Parts: sequence; structure tokens; C-alpha cells
Amino acid sequence: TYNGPLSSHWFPEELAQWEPDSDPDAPFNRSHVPLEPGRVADRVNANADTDAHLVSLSALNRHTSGVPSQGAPVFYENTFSYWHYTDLMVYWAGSAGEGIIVPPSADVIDASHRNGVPILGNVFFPPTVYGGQLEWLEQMLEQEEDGSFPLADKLLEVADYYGFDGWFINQQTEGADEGTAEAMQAFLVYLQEQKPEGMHIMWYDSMIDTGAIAWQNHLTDRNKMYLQNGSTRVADSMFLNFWWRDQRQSNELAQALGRSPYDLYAGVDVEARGTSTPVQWEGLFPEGEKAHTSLGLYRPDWAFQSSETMEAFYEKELQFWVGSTGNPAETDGQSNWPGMAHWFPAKSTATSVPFVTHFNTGSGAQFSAEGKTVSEQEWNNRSLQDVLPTWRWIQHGGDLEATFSWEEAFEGGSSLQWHGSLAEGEHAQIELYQTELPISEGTSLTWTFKSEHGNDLNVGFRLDGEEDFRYVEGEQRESINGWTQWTLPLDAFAGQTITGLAFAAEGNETGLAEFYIGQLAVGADSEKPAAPNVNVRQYDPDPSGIQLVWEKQSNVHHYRVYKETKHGKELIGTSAGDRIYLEGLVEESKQNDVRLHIEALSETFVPSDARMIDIK
Repeated sequence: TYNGPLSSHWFPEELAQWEPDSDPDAPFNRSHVPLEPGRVADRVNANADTDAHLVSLSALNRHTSGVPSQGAPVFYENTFSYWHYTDLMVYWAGSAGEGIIVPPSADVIDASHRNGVPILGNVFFPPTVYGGQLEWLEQMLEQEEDGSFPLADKLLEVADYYGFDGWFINQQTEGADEGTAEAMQAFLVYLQEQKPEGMHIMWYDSMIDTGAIAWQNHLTDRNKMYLQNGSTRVADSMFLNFWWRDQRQSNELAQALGRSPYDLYAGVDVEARGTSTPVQWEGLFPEGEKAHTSLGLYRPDWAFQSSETMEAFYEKELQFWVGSTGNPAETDGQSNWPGMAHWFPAKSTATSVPFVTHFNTGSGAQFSAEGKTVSEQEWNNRSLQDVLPTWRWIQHGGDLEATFSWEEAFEGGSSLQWHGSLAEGEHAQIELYQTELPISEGTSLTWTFKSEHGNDLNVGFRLDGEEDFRYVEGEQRESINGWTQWTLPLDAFAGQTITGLAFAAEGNETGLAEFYIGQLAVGADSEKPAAPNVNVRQYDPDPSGIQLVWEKQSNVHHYRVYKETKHGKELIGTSAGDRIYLEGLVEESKQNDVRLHIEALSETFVPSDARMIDIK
């Protein structure tokens, strides 16, 4: 029975009255990681091109209700890692039983934003069979004498306060009349007029001009007024329903309306079968012509729901997003499932120095700091997911496999494992990231790893204007709790820009190699953050609990909360916000004294002195 703060969900009547200041959970649901602009694209796949976009409609949380605001002590959680092939994320949620207006949770907003992916909340008018009520639709479409739409106003207020990038509007309730159809168009137009620049409103191909639910599976005369009405912009995009074999007609109508065909996202329903979903790909990506429209994936979270282990889940996501060759540079156009990498370049937000990754997948079986366990408990906190490799996977040489590991970690719960056979004297390379990182005096490459058979691990970097990677030995070594950290100063390359990062190794007499790679960074020396200014506050809904609230600090990636025990300290929470809820400490403080230590970790993972807090 969890009594901590939960991610929000509303019915219209609740939303109408919503105010951040009177919702004790609202501060916990705000994302503090802004949408990263300026992603850069790769070019490894000769079939992929730059016209079409990709939206994912993903149940990043399996349920709408009961989602803790900032993570939970559960390893098996949906730690989606293919942000690099998405242009837009729709948070899939909403139900007649729980609530029909659902913002994305803060943890997944942060992950999406770290990767430069805009993420939308959901407005779901359900089919009558699943409890849908026309009443809810009519409520949302109420218009003042203004004639503003107060519920639209609230949608914009929610997006602004929580920090996400718009809304996906899905009208599946039957019985709507033409008046209701017109009111919906007005509501959408009002959003266009009032929303901030950059905000995206996506409409589902369902309710037509008459109000009837009649999915078109294309942009047609019956639904085009929900996208563009003459000179009036109605929506930023349309998600097309699944029953199509060709999208040429949508492309043509889009052009006729003066809209990009790539604002239409042709739906594919992958929920049940994932990569075994039959799709007539040529109807979307014609031979020798531009893609007809963009692509919309409905429920690629199939990889998570149809699996029971983190390993099987990650393997399925690779099969889905990269395809059965397991190499995004080399895809099979004859396959029933060529993979998303066959059509879409991978994008990267490794475009600012310092670029830092610890290959944190956003959950773990245990939590480590500097290679030592600080919590034995399962955890997920997708605000801690790092920017993960652009390429899953590209190697040259040797007989090695690359996978994430949840058995070895330097910071967090995971590392990159690179392992298999490597003959004496042979070399192997693994290319991981597309980047755009300017090198200055004082910039260095650092990387931290374990090597079970004793092979050193060299770093690779590619420079703008060169096609080949430069593989180079580490210069300055430090051993940290069994891990080796190399530093390679890059001053000789000042004025240059790194466009790729990689690793390389040479085989030794054992003929085997087994690396765990726990950290990689391009960046300079930076001061420790100040100890956070922390206050203990009540969390009204739970007398037995507390919240810690600190002042915002610049350049702090996240906060760690440690508790003193007889056993030594224990990590009891992480936060990438301005606070964290902690259960049980009120109770515990009656039996014994509770001392907490809160650290701020900088963007280069330099910890502050801890703030020590007493609870008596």
C-alpha cells in the first residue's frame, strides 16, 4: 500500500478545477529536464532517409493510475531505449475507470527530453463499450462567451507546469452529432491559437465531419478539417488508423491542402505481435520515391508487455527497432520486418560538452556508486536513464557480443558488456555514438571499465572531416573499486569537433575478452556543486512520510539521499527534481534517530559535500 505522490490523471470536471498549489502531488510530477534541442542524425543506413518522421504511442507505464511520481523499487519497468529513432512520443494512457486526461509522468518526460524527443499527454474519449461517455466530450468542448475553451486552457496550463510538449487527442466515443464535430474543430483551432510555439497537438483519425466515428485510414475529405481548413491550421498532425495498404492518396491530399505529408502518421498496430505484425511497407515507403507519409507505431511497448525479464525485453526492442540483422547499418529490405533503422536515421543529443554517460538504462537490480553497491534493492528511475548508444550494434573484428549488463555497474544499475572471443593479436572495434562535440583546451576523454581477461580497453573518436575513427590508448590511469578509469587529454585537437565515439581492444593469449563499460565522457574539469539547501517538509496525504525540498542548483544532474544504518549508509532515494518523498521516516524516528545525507551530483558526476539532515 503505497502512500507517496502519484502521477496525475483527471476527468474533465476534475481538470476544470485543477490548480498546482492545491494538489500536494503536483510539485512531484514536474519535469525539470528541458527538451534538448538540436539532435544530430547518423548516416549509417543507405536505405534510410530524412523526409519521414516517426511517432510512438507507447504505454511507458502499464497503468494510468497508481504510478509513483519519480520512480519505484521495481527493476522490471518499461525503460524504453530507442528514443534515437523517434521524433515524437505519445504517452499512452487514459481509461473510463481512471481518468481520460493523462499527462506523462515526470520520469519519462525527463528521459524523452534528454534525448530531444517531444512527449505528449493523452486526452482519451473512450469507445462506449469501454465506458466512454459523451458527457466527457461535451464537458471538454464547453465554450465561454469569450469564446475561450476553459478546458483547453487547462490542458495548456498542465503542459506548461509539468513541462511537456503538447497533447494527443483521441475521440473514440460514438454518438457525437455534427454540432459536436464543429465544436471539436473549434477547440482544436483554439489550441493552435493559444499554445506556445513548439507545442504539438496530434489528432486521431476517428471522428469525421458528421460527428460519426468513421476511421478513414487515410487523410480524406471526411477528416481533413481536423488538420487544416483552408488557411486555418486545426492540428499539427494526424495519426491515421491502421486499415490501409497504400498512403499515396494521403500524400496527395496533404500537398493539395498545403500541408506536409509528413504531418500524417500512418498507423501500424504492433501491440499483439510486435515484429510479426504484417505491414505492407511499400504502401508507405514506395520503391524509388519519397516516403508517402510519416509512420505511427501503436504500442511498441509490446517488447515490455510480452516479456518477463529485462534481458528478453531489451532483446525484443533491438529486434523491433534495429531488425533481425542486429546491425542498423546493414538491414534486410526483403524481411517482413526490416526494422526501423531501415527507414529512419538514428538521432543523438550528444551535441554539447560535457557529454557524460554511465550506460544507465533507468532501472536496476541494485544501485552502485563508484563501483560499490550502495543499495541492494531493485529500483527504477527513468530520470536517471542516460543517453544510450546510437548504434545497437556496430562492430568490426573479433567474435564479441554487445549487450547491457545489470550485474555490473559503476554508477547506477547497469553497464555496457562487450564480450566473447578475440584471438591473440586480433583487433576489434565497437562504434557507439554519433556526436557533435567541440574540443577545446582542457577537454579530455575519460572512460571506466573492467576487463576480465586483462585486455586493455582503448577509446575511439571520429573527427569532423574524417571518415575513420582514431583509436588511442589511455594516458592517465586511476583504479576505483576494481574499475579502471583512463583519461586522455584532447588538447592537441582543440578547435576540432568529435563526431563519433567508439572503443577498441586487442586480443591476448587467453583468446577471450569480457569488458564491462561503466562510464564514458568528453569534457573538462568542473567544480563540485554546493551542498544542497534542504528542508524537511510535511507531505499532507501521508503523515507517516516526509518530503525533502531543496533549492534549484545549476549544473546538477541528480540528487542522492543516504540514510545512516548500523550497517553503514544506505541509498534510500534519487531525484532529478527539487524534492523527494520518503516513506516511514516519521515512524522510524520514534524508535531511533534518523540521519540523512543528501548529495548533489554534477553533470560530470562530481558529488557535492553531503547536506546532513536530522529527524528526531
